[PDB]
Amino acid sequence: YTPKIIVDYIVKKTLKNHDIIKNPYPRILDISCGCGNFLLEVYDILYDLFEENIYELKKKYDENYWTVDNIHRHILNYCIYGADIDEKAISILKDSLTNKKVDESDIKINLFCCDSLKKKWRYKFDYIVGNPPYIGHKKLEKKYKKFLLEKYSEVYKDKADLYFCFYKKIIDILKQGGIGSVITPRYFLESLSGKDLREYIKSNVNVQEIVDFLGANIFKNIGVSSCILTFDKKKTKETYIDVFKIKNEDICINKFETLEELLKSSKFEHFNINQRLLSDEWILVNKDDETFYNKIQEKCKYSLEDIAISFQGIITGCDKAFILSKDDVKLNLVDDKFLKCWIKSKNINKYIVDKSEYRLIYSNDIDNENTNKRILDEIIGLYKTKLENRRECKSGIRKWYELQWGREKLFFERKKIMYPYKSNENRFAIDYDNNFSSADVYSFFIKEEYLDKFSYEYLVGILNSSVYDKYFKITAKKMSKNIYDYYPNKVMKIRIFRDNNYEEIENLSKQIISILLNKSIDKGKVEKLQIKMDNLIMDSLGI
DNA sequence: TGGGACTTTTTGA
DNA sequence: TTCAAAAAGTCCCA
Ligand SMILES: Cc1cc(Nc2cc(C[NH+](C)C)cc(NC(=O)c3cccc(Nc4ccnc5ccccc45)c3)c2)nc(N)n1
Repeated sequence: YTPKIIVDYIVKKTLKNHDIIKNPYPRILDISCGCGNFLLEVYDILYDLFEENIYELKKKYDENYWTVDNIHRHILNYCIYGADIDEKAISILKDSLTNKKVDESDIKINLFCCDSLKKKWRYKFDYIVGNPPYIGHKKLEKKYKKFLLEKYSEVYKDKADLYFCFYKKIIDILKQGGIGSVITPRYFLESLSGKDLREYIKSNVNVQEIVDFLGANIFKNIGVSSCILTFDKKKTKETYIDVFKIKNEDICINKFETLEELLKSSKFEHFNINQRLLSDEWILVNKDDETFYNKIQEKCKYSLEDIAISFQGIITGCDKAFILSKDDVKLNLVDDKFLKCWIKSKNINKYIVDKSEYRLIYSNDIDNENTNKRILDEIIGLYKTKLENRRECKSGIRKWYELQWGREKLFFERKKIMYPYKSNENRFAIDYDNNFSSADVYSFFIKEEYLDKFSYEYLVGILNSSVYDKYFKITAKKMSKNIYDYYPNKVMKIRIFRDNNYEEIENLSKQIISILLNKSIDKGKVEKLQIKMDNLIMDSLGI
């Protein structure tokens, strides 16, 4: 169930400026009403609007039809439309709507118990509101997913979520000049799976306002990051979008009387976006952050993709069969040529990597089972059956004892830069011990021809600075509260520079690394050094 | 006595 | 053949 404040906000957002005199026959649709949270509020608003202008309607239109007693019949016969796939919810909503008046004649309530995606809608609607389903994300049957692919190929493709299709339907059955307002998961704004949906929305309807709650738990005891979308098909010219992005992601929804109070408060920030200038990723930032990003973009000649080679870590397919504690006695059974140092994301800090506490048995270098039978029977064979269920093992590409994705050793066994894929801040570290890692850590190394221009020390100096932390967080995807996704498709697009401040920045980075490396270390001075480096970086970027 | 925070490996391309 | 994106379940403290 949607929170009541959100429902009231959406309903008012649509119907507040409706001219009931000009069009006393509005069609308002709840595609997924459930118990009818939106439709009851729509009924109340419509009843108040009609009673407020009942005598004007009587004077202009038929004098007998427009009476206060007839408002209930008119609303239930011509105005409210609801759809659902649950018959019990439909019956409950019908009973509530009938009891809103409190049997002389028959009142036909326009309620449909059907699949909204597969229904042949007879007419479009002036207003559409509600909350599309999200409980069923990947639980669709094979036939249903095939139908979605065949009939909704423009917004739904493989990894797309169900509610994407709903968006298309809401756009398709919206009357020209009508208004739609829904609360949905916010993931389609930034996820690569929703590029088709974003383009479909941008090229058809005018978006008016986006409420981005980010990681705030809008739905109690439900872990979905929600957003509110309002749009119209009116003949606007400029079509600027109000954006209300939350600031404090730990606020409580119930602690406010209305959503307007929360939006106008300091817990939210507002800025305008030109819809014509939207990219595919829908970067939504204020003017100051936009100027910061543009300055950094124009100042930097190179990007990480231009001067570096990036790769994902080892994917064994069964970590228990190949990862052991360095203290484990079974490592005495494995030749040290097959053992590689193994690190996790927690082992990666700024500028350096913690000492590896684990060893990976790089079984791809085991040639035959006869010579190393002890390794294959006493260590790796413990999970042989599970290792046999891997896709490449079943297809015959990889042997049962080999790593599913062992990548290339020579990529890992070199001086490189490693970073976690999900972190609250920029943590880029120079690896000095040829560490191997799982997919939770990404790595990259400088290209050979750019080694004279860029050094690992300078790269980790600029990347770990607060300047580049802000620069990356501007465009980075926020997967959860206080957690950003650090993936190559975003990390490698970071732009880097080099100028007269290069040598001093590199020296400061070297000092920080040297302090962090020694045993008798106090963090201390490092912070001071960092501050100085940041100054230079700002001096280099004109910020 | 509830209540959400995290890392391994599946899989499309 | 192999990359990399994203999907996917258990568990402990006040
Ligand atoms: C908070 C808390 C907690 C606990 N515990 C535990 C914990 C953990 C970790 N850390 C510490 C937190 C874990 C556990 N398990 C299991 O199985 C595991 C293991 C490993 C890994 C994993 N991963 C996964 C899976 C699936 N899916 C997903 C999704 C997203 C992400 C991730 C993921 C899991 C338990 N307890 C309480 N009380 N609380």
